[PDB]
Amino acid sequence: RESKLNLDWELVDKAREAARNIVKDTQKFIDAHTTVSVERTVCRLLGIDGVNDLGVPLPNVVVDHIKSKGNLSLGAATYIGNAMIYTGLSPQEIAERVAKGELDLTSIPMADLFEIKLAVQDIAIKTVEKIRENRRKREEFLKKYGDKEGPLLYVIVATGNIYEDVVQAQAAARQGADVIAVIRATAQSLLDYVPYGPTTEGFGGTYATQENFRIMRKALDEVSEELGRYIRLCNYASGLCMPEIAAMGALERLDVMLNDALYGILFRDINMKRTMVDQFFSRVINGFAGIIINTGEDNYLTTADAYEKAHTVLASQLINEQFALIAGIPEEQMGLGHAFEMNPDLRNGFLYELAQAQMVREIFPKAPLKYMPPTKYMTGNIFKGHVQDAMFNVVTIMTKQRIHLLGMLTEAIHTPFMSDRALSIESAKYIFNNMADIADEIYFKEGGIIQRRANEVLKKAYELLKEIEQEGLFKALEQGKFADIKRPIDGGKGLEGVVEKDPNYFNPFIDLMLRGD
Amino acid sequence: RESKLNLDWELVDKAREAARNIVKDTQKFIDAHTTVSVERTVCRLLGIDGVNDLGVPLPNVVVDHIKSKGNLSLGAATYIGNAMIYTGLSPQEIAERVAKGELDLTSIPMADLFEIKLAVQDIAIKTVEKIRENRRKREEFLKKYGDKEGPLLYVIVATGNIYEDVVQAQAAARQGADVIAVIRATAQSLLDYVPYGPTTEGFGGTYATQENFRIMRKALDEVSEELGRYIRLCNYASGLCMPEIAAMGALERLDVMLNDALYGILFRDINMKRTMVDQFFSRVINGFAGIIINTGEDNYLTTADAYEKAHTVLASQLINEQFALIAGIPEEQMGLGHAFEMNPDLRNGFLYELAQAQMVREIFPKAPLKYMPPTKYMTGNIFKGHVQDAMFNVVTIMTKQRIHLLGMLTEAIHTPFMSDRALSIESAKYIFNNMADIADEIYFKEGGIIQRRANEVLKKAYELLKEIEQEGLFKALEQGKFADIKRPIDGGKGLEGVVEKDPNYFNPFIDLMLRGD
Amino acid sequence: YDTTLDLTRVKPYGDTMNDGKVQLSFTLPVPDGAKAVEAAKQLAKKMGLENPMVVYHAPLDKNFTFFIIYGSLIHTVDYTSIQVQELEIKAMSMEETNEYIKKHIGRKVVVVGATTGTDAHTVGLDAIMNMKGYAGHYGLERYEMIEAYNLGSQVPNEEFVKKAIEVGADALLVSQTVTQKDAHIKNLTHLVELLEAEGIRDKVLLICGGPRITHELAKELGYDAGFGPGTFADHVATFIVTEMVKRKIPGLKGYK
Amino acid sequence: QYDTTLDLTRVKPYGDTMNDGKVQLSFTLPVPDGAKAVEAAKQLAKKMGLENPMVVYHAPLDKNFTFFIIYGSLIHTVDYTSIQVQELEIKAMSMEETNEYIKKHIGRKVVVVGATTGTDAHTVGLDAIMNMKGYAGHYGLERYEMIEAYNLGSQVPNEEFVKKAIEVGADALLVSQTVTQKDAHIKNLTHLVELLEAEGIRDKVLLICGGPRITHELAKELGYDAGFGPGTFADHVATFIVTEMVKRKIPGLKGYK
Ligand code: B12
Ligand code: B12
Ligand SMILES: C[C@H]1O[C@@H](n2cnc3c(N)ncnc32)[C@H](O)[C@@H]1O
Ligand SMILES: C[C@H]1O[C@@H](n2cnc3c(N)ncnc32)[C@H](O)[C@@H]1O
Repeated sequence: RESKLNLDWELVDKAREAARNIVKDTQKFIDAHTTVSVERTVCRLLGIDGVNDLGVPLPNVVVDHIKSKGNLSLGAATYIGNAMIYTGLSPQEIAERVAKGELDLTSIPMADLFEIKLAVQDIAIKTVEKIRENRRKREEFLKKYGDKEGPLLYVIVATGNIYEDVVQAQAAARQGADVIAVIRATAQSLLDYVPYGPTTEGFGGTYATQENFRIMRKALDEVSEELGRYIRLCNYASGLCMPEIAAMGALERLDVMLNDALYGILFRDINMKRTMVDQFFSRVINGFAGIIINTGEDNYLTTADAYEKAHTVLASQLINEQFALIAGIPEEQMGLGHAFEMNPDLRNGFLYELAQAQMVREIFPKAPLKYMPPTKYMTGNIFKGHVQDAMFNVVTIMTKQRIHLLGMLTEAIHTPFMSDRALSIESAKYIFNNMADIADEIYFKEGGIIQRRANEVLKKAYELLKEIEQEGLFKALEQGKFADIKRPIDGGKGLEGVVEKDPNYFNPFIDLMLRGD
Repeated sequence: RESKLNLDWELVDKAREAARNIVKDTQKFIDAHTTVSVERTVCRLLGIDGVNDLGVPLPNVVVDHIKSKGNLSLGAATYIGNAMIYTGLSPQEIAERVAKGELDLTSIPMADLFEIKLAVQDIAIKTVEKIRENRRKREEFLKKYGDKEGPLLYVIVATGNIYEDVVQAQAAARQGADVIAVIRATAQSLLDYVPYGPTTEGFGGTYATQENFRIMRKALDEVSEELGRYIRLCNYASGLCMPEIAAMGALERLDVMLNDALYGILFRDINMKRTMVDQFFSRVINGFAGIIINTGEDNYLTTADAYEKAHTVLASQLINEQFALIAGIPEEQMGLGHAFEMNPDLRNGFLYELAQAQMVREIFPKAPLKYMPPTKYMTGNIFKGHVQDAMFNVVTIMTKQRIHLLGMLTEAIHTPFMSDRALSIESAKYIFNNMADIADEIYFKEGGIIQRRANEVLKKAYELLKEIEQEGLFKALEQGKFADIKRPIDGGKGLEGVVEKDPNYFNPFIDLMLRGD
Repeated sequence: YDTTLDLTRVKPYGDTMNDGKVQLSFTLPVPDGAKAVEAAKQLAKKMGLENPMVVYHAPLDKNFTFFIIYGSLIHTVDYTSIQVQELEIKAMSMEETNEYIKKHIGRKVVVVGATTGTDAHTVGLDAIMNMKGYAGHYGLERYEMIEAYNLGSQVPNEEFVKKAIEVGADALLVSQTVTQKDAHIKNLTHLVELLEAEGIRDKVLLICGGPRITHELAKELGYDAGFGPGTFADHVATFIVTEMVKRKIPGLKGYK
Repeated sequence: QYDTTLDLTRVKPYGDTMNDGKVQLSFTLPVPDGAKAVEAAKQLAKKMGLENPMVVYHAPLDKNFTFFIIYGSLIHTVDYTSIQVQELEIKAMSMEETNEYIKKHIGRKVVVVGATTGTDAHTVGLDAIMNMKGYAGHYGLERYEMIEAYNLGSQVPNEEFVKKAIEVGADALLVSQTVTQKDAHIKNLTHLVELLEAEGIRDKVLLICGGPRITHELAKELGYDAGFGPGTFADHVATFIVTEMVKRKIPGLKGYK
């Protein structure tokens, strides 16, 4: 194959084999278990929405009722469809009745499973058609405007109130941002529920709610029509509500969203088993909806030695790619992430960063790879920070990274001002315009520093992946192979939310989205 | 030969042939003529220094006396030696007598030329030995402290007062500057004399006087001992006193000196005959003294379309190189200069700048090439200016330029502050450390944008050089081949100072320095 | 102006001594134009710039303009009589705390935190202890020299103390959120009583946490300080290491 | 805490939210780095009106110099509604601005003929204005794309100056005089003006003096179109010539004999 790093393609094939075997062994467990959030997402996809008098979302009410009073191992679809056939009520009003305490889903005489499957099928099909139409609409917009071929400038807005987030995002879009991500409220990965309605308050950012997605997409469509270029919307899905937020994004036509398999286990202490089970359904929904899936490999290198931990990032990327493939996500929707996170005082550090970026670009040739700015070694010196961002952009343009999270020269002191964002966008535009075709011109010396560095990182990643495969994925996470953090397989939050599937368990949406279209 | 640009070495050889033929044709005129400044330099090298009661330098007094009262075509050495034989006084005392009006060099009876030459030979040999000692002293310092492999950070300091310039230069050296150039007082190139004594006030810089050179070299030697690394000193020589300032620099041990051949003609309207005769002796002195000679091709691209005028810079560089070789300057002392002066809004502009820099490096493999920062398109946006400086440094290290005139983010608004200079030095050091070995790693695509651009510029330069060779250098200058400015052959300043050599013309220093060692 | 340096009249520095060259950059919420430039120059003139000149100005949006201004400041500072405020104390950085622990303490700071009683509320202690922390302030377990153990939401006090003894905890973190019928203070007093009965109230820092608990309440109940809703992970780490070095308490690894 | 509603009478800076007043400073103090220097920088920033200045960055440029970057919320407010634009913006045009002006308002290249007439030998003053490196970075009229500068020499008699101006078709004439012994410059300039008047071409052309002892009042008294003193650069002269050739329609001598 064609490679500027003279990669050992046999070694890459071996690493991919190891990652696929790891993911297959993990999948042997995933397909036999479900979680509370998966059932709640099944409730949402059937039209259940809203909150009871106490503010608990109706999917939460229904699912916890079925779990406490019945057998959740049969799936929320079974009980909802049984109630639908028994009483004839639409699922939303069934949920309302259950919330009011008038209807008890478990006391109804259970009908034959085939009739329940028929009863829920039309609603499932209509929801799937809605998601498919949303994908088709995004494709139509992108065809109408003819999106760019260069890197997409990715920015962030975190005012904490949605009605101000719309204004800030529109301003950033007019400034030149191609992808706009609204920072989810801090520590929302630890919530076992998705708040309801538009949120006018939040610490660190706005909560990820369906109404917020609707507001934001409408607002960004206005500016997309104004500017004549499609502007993408991004949000976070990780943590204890992954399938639910994925469903909300699919229904509201989000264009990108952070969906990392291992983030919850490593950086939020979510239970090892629950995260793996619900990530499958979240990624199935995202892949069917046509959403690009970003990964959080940048967390690995923060506060760590980026020179000694590159192979861990590569192994995580390979495992995440395989976990996405088993869910049906095309490679064109795998925004695997990595960061320009090496020490600025390291001699030839730019060569090593270029080698790693080119290696990632080579291994995943179709992926819309996401490249992230330096944060660990940023300081109060805004000018040297601007120079570091310039070098980061230089690497981005040289290695043909698709998505480009813009760095801010004031990253180390505060959230960016509007002026800082404008300066960063201007610098990125300047560098991407001056070096538009540099990636095609530049090649690397055979056996040079860059090729040797790439080969070294690849060898280390292959060894780590082989060791993990020998150990098992859960055992490897327990041993601390990733991010030097040890996670007991029975520890973490949400272990009580995992239920083994009954033989009669059924979920229409898995079949509808994996096999259809 | 080895080239990353796949240069047409036959074309390069043809261009060098054309430039050498141009210089050879000009040398026919140069060899048969001298100027008043050359005679004043001969006077200075014989020990004549000081000023009369009116403040006129004694070399000026003596040469004016010889020209008005006698026949300057015989050289100032002839008359000085005749005075030494007749009166027995040293040349300094003879100059003082002439200034006081007590002696008349032309009325003295003329001794045989052989006696004249013998009388002048001892003083000439002593001065040449002094210059050799200065060169060997510089070599000893460089050997003692070692010379860095990377680019030399070149900074400019000037305040009009020498006793403050020493403080500024010492601070800059401590900050990290490797070469310190004291910006000469503006428009000094139009003076027909070199002022005397230390300068306490000046506009746009500090005058170039021998005492200033001595003071600066003493201060920089102190700081070099402090820092344990040799700090070089640079100044300007161009314009109506080129040989004199070159002699002063050689005697005071300057390390670099701007000695562009064509600068005076094009940008100061000095008559081409005088400039061409002056530069020969100036470059002979500089080459003998071991001084690196910078050239001012950066002036060509200022206010001009750097994309359309790239070939003119290369042609000027080739002509300047061929003018230095005829003067005995080794290729290791030819600091040919070029600038990073392309439009920052030009797509692929960085590729074109990289192509031109690499082409210049490849054509002149041994030269300590000087690379200059962008100034035409620098604006008040200091942050984008810093990014432009970062790209300029990137090119510098990617193409292995030796001398690197640091750019300042505030170049477009005022002379740099100490903080601005510190920031520039910090960014340059950061980029040079992170990309220490990038030049070895990268090679360019065959037939790509960079190679095609280099070949195009080389072809244009060859055609321009062929035209100039057909016309002759003087006619080409008259027709505005360079810097689109037309210069009459008999116009400009200092045409009256050119005198045709007598058959018995005598100048010992030409032989001693050109045929010595 | 006089170029001699006077330490009673220290002034900014450009390229000459005793000038005032200072640089500004700010965004005004006004449309670009001559009026915006005049507004910027007048605003900078009120700050004390003598000859403010708008080096650069460009519209960020239809109603926003970004400026860069240079001017010679008129104000001066009496450097010689200036006194250093020693009261300035701040939370240590991550690596600063790591090196502090490595220098003043041989061991790794073993921290065992858990919500105790019947509280299901854990987003606070997870904000303190989890690697990603809270709003960019990474949690205690992200620290190299800290062995953080999180036991979960509904941990009985007996289990909490048992785990602390088993792990050899140098410090204990307890989070309480539900204050109904003052159930939090009752459980905290029970925890302190149990630790005192076990005879290991010393040997351990005993920090409290929650949204409706304050340092005064913690000290009232017998805890080593208590952190309210505004706390981050670095605050807790700085306190836990500083108070541990000050009062040389031995972790429970020496308790059999 | 502060009101986020915009009020054009109390316009503050804007860092991230309305009326926060965030601004960024950076300056060098002639003070050794340390806590004392940081406190001095904070105290200095408080005098400028910053509420809670924080020294984002400080690093010693030298053993006696420190460089600071500070962020803070400004207390001061500017009344944007009451701002009045002024016509006192008499900034001298840049090179490209002058070229565009000449292209737009004139269909020709401005011919400028300069010389140090009389016996005066001083020419560095006029060369500082007419030659391409110019003076202190201010490039001379010759580098201007749309100007045909013709520097004649150092001691050209007024008759030769006028003859050359007629020959080239000069739009403007620049004369430099520095030696004021026995008011020689006065006599020489008066003689040049008289010669132009006798030739009948005092109109159709601009007349500009120059030198260290030449002032606008003296030039106007002598009968010239202004005169520039020691503080002038090339852009000043270019702007004056270009503006005055449009304010007054000057039919350059190309149409003359
Ligand atoms: C999320 C939430 C829940 C979730 C928590 C999910 C989880 N995974 O932990 C769940 C669903 C469990 C829940 C349940 C209930 N809740 Co609730 N819940 C909330 C909510 C919306 C946010 C709380 C939160 O996590 N805040 C975010 C964290 C980061 O803030 P934090 O606690 O302040 O933590 C910071 C600091 O205090 C400190 N910190 C905290 N602990 C510690 C520990 C240490 C050692 C240190 C150093 C620092 C520290 O640092 C942290 C970071 O800065 C609040 C309302 C609100 N918005 O405040 C109600 C609220 C706390 N809940 C309330 C109630 C009553 C209940 C229920 C009883 C309701 C019911 N009908 O049954 C139940 C069950 C009670 C129980 N058994 O615990 C009331 C309590 C009122 C009272 N006077 O006690 C509140 C205030 C709502 C209200 N206004 O009525 N709730
Ligand atoms: C250099 C110099 C010379 C040189 C000039 C070299 C040359 N190529 O031109 C030479 C050697 C010729 C010289 C000679 C003499 N000099 Co003389 N010289 C000086 C000196 C040191 C600097 C003058 C200079 O060029 N300044 C630099 C230029 C850039 O400044 P500038 O003239 O002000 O130009 C600026 C402006 O005025 C304006 N401007 C000027 N012309 C024009 C024209 C136009 C059209 C415009 C728009 C603007 C403009 O813009 C310019 C750029 O900003 C001065 C002292 C001083 N430092 O002031 C004495 C000085 C001018 N000279 C003086 C004298 C007397 C003489 C001599 C007569 C002395 C003698 N013993 O013979 C001789 C002979 C002169 C003659 N033959 O007519 C006196 C004049 C005193 C007086 N009362 O008039 C001075 C002031 C010295 C003194 N203090 O005694 N000198
Ligand atoms: C305590 C806070 O948490 C929410 N809330 C209350 N009970 C639950 C529950 N069982 N599940 C999810 N959210 C709940 C409400 O917002 C309430 O105010
Ligand atoms: C006119 C000014 O120029 C200098 N000066 C005077 N006459 C000459 C000359 N012939 N040559 C060079 N410099 C001269 C002196 O400095 C004087 O002050």
